[PDB]
Amino acid sequence: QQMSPDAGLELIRTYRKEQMSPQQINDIVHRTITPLIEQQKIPGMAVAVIYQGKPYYFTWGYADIAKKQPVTQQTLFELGSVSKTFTGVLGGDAIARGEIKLSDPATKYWPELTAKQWNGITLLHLATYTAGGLPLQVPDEVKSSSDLLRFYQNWQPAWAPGTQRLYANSSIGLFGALAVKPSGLSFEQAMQTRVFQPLKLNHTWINVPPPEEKNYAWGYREGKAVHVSPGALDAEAYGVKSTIEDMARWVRSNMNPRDINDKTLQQGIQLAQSRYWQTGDMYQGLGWEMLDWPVNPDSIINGSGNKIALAAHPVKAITPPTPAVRASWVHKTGATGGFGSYVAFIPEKELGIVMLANKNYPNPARVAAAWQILNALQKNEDQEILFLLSADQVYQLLE
Amino acid sequence: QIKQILSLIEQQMSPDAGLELIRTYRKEQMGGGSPQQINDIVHRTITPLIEQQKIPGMAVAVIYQGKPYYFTWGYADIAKKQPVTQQTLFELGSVSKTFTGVLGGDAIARGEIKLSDPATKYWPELTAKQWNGITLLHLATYTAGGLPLQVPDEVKSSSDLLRFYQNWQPAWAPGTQRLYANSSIGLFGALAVKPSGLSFEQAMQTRVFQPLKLNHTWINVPPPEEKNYAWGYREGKAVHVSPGALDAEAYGVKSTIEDMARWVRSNMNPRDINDKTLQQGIQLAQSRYWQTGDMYQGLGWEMLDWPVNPDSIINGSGNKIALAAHPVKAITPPTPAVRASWVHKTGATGGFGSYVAFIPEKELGIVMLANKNYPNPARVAAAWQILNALQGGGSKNEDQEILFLLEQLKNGELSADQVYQLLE
Amino acid sequence: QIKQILSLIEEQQMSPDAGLELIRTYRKEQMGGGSPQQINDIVHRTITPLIEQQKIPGMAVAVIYQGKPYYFTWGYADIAKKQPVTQQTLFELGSVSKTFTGVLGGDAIARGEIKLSDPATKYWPELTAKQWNGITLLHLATYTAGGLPLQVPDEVKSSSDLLRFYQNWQPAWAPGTQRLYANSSIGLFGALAVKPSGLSFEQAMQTRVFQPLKLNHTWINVPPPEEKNYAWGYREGKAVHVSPGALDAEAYGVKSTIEDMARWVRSNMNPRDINDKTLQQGIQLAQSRYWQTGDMYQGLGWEMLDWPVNPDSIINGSGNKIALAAHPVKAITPPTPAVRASWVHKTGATGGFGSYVAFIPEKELGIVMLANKNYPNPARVAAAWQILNALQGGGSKNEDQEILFLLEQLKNGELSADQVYQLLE
Repeated sequence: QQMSPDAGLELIRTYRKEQMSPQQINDIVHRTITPLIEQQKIPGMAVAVIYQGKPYYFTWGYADIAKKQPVTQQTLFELGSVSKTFTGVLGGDAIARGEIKLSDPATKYWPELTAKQWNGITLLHLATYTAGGLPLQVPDEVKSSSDLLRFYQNWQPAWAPGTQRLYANSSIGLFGALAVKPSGLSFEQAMQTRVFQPLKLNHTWINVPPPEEKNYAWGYREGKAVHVSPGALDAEAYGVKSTIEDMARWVRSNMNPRDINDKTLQQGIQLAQSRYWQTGDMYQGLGWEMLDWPVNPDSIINGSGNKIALAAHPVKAITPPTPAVRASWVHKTGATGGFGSYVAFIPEKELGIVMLANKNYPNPARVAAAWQILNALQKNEDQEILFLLSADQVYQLLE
Repeated sequence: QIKQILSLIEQQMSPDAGLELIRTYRKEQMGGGSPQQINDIVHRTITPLIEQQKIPGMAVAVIYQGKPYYFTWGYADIAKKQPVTQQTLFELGSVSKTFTGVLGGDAIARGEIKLSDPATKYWPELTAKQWNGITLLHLATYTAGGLPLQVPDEVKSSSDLLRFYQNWQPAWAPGTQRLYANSSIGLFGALAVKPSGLSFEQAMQTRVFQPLKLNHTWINVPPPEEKNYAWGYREGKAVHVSPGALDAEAYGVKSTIEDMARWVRSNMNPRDINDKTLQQGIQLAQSRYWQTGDMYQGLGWEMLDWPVNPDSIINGSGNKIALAAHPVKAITPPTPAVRASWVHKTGATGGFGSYVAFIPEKELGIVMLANKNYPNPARVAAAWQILNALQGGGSKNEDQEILFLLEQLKNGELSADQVYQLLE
Repeated sequence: QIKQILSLIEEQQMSPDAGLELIRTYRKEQMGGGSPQQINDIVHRTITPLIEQQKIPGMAVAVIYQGKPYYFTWGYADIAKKQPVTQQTLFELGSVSKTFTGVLGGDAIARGEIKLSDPATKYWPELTAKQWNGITLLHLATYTAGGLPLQVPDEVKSSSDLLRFYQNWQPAWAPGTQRLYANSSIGLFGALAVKPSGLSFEQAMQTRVFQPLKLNHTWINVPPPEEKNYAWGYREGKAVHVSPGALDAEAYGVKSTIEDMARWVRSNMNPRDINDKTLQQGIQLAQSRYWQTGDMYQGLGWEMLDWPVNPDSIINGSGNKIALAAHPVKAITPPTPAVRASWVHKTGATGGFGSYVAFIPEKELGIVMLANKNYPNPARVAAAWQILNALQGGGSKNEDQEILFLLEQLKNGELSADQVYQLLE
């Protein structure tokens, strides 16, 4: 209608979505996840779908196989690396609280850290895996604070900071450990009072209280029931346990920060999705990873595979950090020895999905299934409409 | 009341805190920021500056608690016996860059550019190998690798300019040294307006000047305004800034003391601006991108942590230091505009000397326009004297040693009564 | 049409003079007209070659047609500053200031403060020399005192220095016999005419001429907030301003804008619209005819010729060879009241400014030419004559006398309507 093409593209997408609380949600969730459960031999799965700001939960399988215990909406799964999204957000909170700057060097908060190669390494580098070759894991022998200080003072980098991005638990682990030092609280207390309790995530635990071990599900690796074994900085990197309800609340909160009474935590949620680095079509936030939406499905699917996600890539400093783009695919994979988790959402379209499973199955399957689900819920061939914006030529070129 | 400050000086009084408070209580004790005290300190500082530096004419604006106070001396045109007035136009010189920076900032807030974009993105014909890793941020912050202080006077065409930049040999890698230069930020300003389709003068007019009602600020003085365009004076001769390549972006703005007071006010409190991308633009222009000594580089503006070491800004304004190369550490990501800052910029032409400096949290500011190019340390020293006196304190030795007395009351030792007896 | 005019003249209903004037406007509008376009055309076509020929940096011209002003600007008030001449630019009027001085004197007469027939020594008793016995204010105002010098000497720098200057002066002629243009004469007249008021000349001029006429940008001393409009004068390429001198305010020291000067010319054309009664009578007295020299009449500052004029006479007579020479005067006793059918004008100059003012009151026509270079008088008077004549119809004294003969016979008999029509066409 002689229209401004800008609104024409997106609004056309929304009408195409109006074509099809759609119980279709139940349909596509079943048609996508059931072949995934059967195909991957997944003992139990909890899946939450956020549609129009409202959660719809779906539970399959056993939380405890030998005990015939079913996965309920109160089952606790090991979030694994998804924990980082919390850490990041907590870090963001500190930034909003005026306690830290990402541009600050790490040693400003660990004074006892004095090795020469730690002079140009900043909290941003630790939070974004861009410190220059921190190992993917803290060594098992690290069991004390002086053991940890000994590990980092004797770490020798591969690269100069800000040049390379290597996914590592020690990087954002130390980031989380440092971001709370100006608070006075420990990491557990800080996360509990500044993130969990303000969002009323009342069954999300860094340490499962024994009165709650009944809901702690078993993870299954090679048929044996496993739980994540303790480690150093585990709370910052991979040691959060939550229920599908609390995780659905987590996605709701990371899509609509303007609904949170906490102002500092709101700005922190916004800062965790800021675009600090670029690699390919992926932007690195604080814990979260972002892409532009619409997105290339084979790119996020093949990019989720550990063959790529663990490989070091060079980064482009985005100055200033691009504020939280709503036309984004915000996601994070998680996994422990026995669990497999995935969180992905598109904030502009108010859409989200959480997928918790007590078996660690490959990330490409999770990103693939989530892409099929959220995809059918509403392409680059479509964006040819922006170039196509006469009336009969459009209606006929579509029909 | 002062006894309550002393008794508070416990963890109920910080490093600064009581220094600041005793400063404003000393302000209350002397005058108290009277519209008379302003005139008094401004005269006792600027008058000897004028007589010593042999400054033909001068205008000074003092922003105190967000209110402008204008002051005029001397002659805009010596021969014509024309006095400096509040409608007199001065050549801002390098202070023009504060506009360019802000304009650049606005472009960022519009999503038309990113400081991390490469220079070659907006000028593809810039094909030399040395331009490969150079970004708009490098150009805006004098960190491209050693661009020259001036664009040569003989650069007078587009091809002359292209050849100028192609033939430039960097002395350093991008992002490692700060060397102040008109070619750097000038090129930045010229590039930042290309996605808007406007000329630099038109973008500046419609995006900065007009939203701020800067109705007597010009890149090109229109003919009916030439009567207010003051003469610059270099060695007794009347002079005006000649046209040059990229002058509009680097040193070609002309303004009045009123418009300059409104500029400083707008950069102190962008929250009163209807234009949103201009407000964010100011915010980005006062962001801290690099650090050198105790100095942070914004977009045109330069910022120090407040309170500031007077000897550092005064000595650092001299051209032996201000124009030298210095190493930079990147502030990545850039810190947003810190209100506890001393934000300033010097400017000059052949025959004009100007300075602008403000402290945003204290709502304090000063503009100094003069039609002679006199040394920077004199300008920054006078400005520090005025702003220091007006904010409460006096003498750097008195500030350090009074901070010492308060630290003594903190570490027991001095204890309320003896501190007070020493102070009164 | 002309037919209506000739028939009306046959019917006694019109004077041959009114026939002459109306016919003048008719053939004026036959091809050109009194449209604001004819003004623009003749002004451009006259002043542009004047500026290009005389190498004039900047200029302002006001043309008053039927009491309305039309302004024109060229060039630069400040060359170096690239500052254009505008309607707020201040020029140095030079000797045109005398027209103000005269009018002020007239106002003084209308106030009953002075008499032109009083001796000068009455208002300056300390002037005790013998040669001052028969010299009156009229003599000083009209350059007929007996040979006062063109200039007051530069070494005259105090009131007593001035007294010594006038006491030791040697007259070459008896009062009332020769006209010698001189700043000392009318300058002394202006200084004396304000003495009974107790005001200074600057104060009397400000409150009694400038302020009643709303001449709000006319100055004897340019105040500091106005120096930005005070144009530079240019003499041999250098910028110059008129230096202070004895009696400068009375003789050549006024600065004005093209607007204020347009109001000055209108005020002298139609004083009948001025609330200030004594200023109105003062203007009228300043255009009275006190002496005759050739075809020229001397007023108070203003000089008058009968309109229409022989152009070569005003052009040639404006040159300094004649204008500064001594010429004998015939006394017009008593002075003729201000003749509206006159060419009333005055030239003025300083080192770096050249100005000219000329108006015809009966035709409500006028021109002001202010320029920041001192170029010869005949060029100014020629330009003004071309413009005003063109705007008035075509003129010429011989022509008007011929048409007046045909119209006189029209009122008598001899010709009759269709005759005069045929002879005119």
